[PDB]
Amino acid sequence: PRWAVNRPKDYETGRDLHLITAKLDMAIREDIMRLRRIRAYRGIRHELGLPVRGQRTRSNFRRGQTVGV
Amino acid sequence: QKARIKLASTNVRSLEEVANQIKQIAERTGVRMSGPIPLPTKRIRIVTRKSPDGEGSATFDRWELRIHKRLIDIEADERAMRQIMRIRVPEDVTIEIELI
Amino acid sequence: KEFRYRGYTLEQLMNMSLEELAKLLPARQRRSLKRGLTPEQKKLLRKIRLAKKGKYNKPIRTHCRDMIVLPEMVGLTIYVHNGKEFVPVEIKPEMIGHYLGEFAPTRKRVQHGAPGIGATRSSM
Amino acid sequence: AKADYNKRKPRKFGKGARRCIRCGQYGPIIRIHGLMLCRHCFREVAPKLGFRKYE
Amino acid sequence: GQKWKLYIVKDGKVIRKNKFCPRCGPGVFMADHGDRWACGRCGYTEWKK
Amino acid sequence: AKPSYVKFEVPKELAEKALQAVEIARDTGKIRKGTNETTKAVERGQAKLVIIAEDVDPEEIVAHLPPLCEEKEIPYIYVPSKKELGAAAGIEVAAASVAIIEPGKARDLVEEIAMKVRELMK
RNA sequence: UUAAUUGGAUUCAACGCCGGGAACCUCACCGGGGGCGACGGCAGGAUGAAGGCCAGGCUGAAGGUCUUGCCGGACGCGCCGAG
Ligand SMILES: [Mg+2]
Ligand SMILES: [Mg+2]
Ligand SMILES: [Mg+2]
Ligand SMILES: [Zn+2]
Repeated sequence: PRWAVNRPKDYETGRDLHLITAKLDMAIREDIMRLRRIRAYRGIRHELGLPVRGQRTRSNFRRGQTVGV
Repeated sequence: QKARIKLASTNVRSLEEVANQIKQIAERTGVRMSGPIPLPTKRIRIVTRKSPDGEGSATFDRWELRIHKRLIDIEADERAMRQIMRIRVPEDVTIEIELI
Repeated sequence: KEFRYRGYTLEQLMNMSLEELAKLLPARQRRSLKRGLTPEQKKLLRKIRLAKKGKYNKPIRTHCRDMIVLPEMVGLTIYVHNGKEFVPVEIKPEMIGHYLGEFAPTRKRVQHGAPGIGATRSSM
Repeated sequence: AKADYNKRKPRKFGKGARRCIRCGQYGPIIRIHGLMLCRHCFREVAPKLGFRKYE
Repeated sequence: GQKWKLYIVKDGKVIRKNKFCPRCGPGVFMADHGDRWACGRCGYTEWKK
Repeated sequence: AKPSYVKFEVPKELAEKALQAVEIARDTGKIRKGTNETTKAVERGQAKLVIIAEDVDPEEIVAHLPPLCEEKEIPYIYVPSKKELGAAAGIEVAAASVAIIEPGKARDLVEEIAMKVRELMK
């Protein structure tokens, strides 16, 4: 069925496609790059390495080392 | 050819008084009257925080309002219906009469 | 190396009814278009069509951050409010289907300074 | 018309569509069984309405 | 100031240059756009000659 | 209208019936001042007593009522002074035409003077 | 850190607490735009005060202001008290 594939309604051709391995990776990279080229909010979040789906960032999502006073 | 009488009140004594008066009226005449059936009491519980601010340990009030009910069946006979229709219940009692 | 959105060129998208275009946009945009444009969005669209027809050669500014980008807006420049100033956004074909507000950030990027007094248990 | 710019919009949902009938506060409104009273105001008038603290 | 003129009046004859809005009666006077009868209170798109 | 317009003399009876017949009719009637307001009153016939005073210069907004006199019945009279015209009916200003429509108990002298003015000059 | 990231509470007895799960409202913060002075009296005002508009500019949008010219008849923030 058309609702079981991992790329329904492809952005270029408009067909319902399923991809594996290198093609899948390159399609994902192309999607992110397209977001970045138009300077959309999501693309900027991708560039800075910050959460993209609306999460709070004050408490969790900490990856680093403690700063001293 | 039977009438259904519904009663409700926040006070048990008044409710009992009205039911007993209707029972006396039904006794004073040749007529069968199914005894006053007690329906389950309606309870309204509201729980609230006590403090106006938000400092200190949280403590709560549990306020309650209780509404009692009764059901009475009688056969619609005009000699008996006039006596019951002219009774006045206290202001804190709701009375509803219907014919089935 | 041309542009295609669901197998259709930009010119073919230009001569498409609104209802027909809704079937190619994603679910959120299809629902928003099916429910109709808001009156402020109507005024903005009137100004956009006027500017396209060759009239109104003055900058177009708007408070409408929830407006969806449509194929007829490509090629223009629109100034979208971000809270305090109108920022310029140039509509490219790959912007079709996105809200305007997505291109006008409302917050400034954070560059942290030194933690102050009280920032750690031993600094209080 | 200038008085148009003093007038409020008549909302039907949200915190702005409900005010306490005793003091006018927005916010913590008790909507149970058609009451429209703030938590503050309900505490001090509950005995007058017939409520009791049995437990 | 004063605004009552441009009505053609002679020594004993009176006739108005600006007609009245047909929804109401005479006496009320329109504008002088030339393009259309503004009418002040209701509005019309008729392209007065 | 204006003193600079010889229509006729200043008959004492005319001022007598145009001035001293409105104070007793002010408390039982309606008053509509203003020549812009009255121009409509006179054209449409709303007014019942047109009392036109000789104080308006030039003959610009006054040159409407005398030409329109012969189109309707317009029982009309003139007022010598303007300072007390509002005092007789209205407010403490100078009035130009105080139109009263259907006044209570103000009929006999008004009819007599209106007939005299009709038989005087129209 | 920021244009603003509104404010209260800091041991037990502050920190899923202020019934505080804020898209608008809530809202107190920030950028921008409009409106409001019962009552006493001053300039004023029917030779019409204050107030209200079809159309098109300015504008995020607006008879808010403006342009074009229509409206209505009695109070009067251009001023001092006062609320
Ligand atoms: Mg805080
Ligand atoms: Mg929420
Ligand atoms: Mg808010
Ligand atoms: Zn309250």
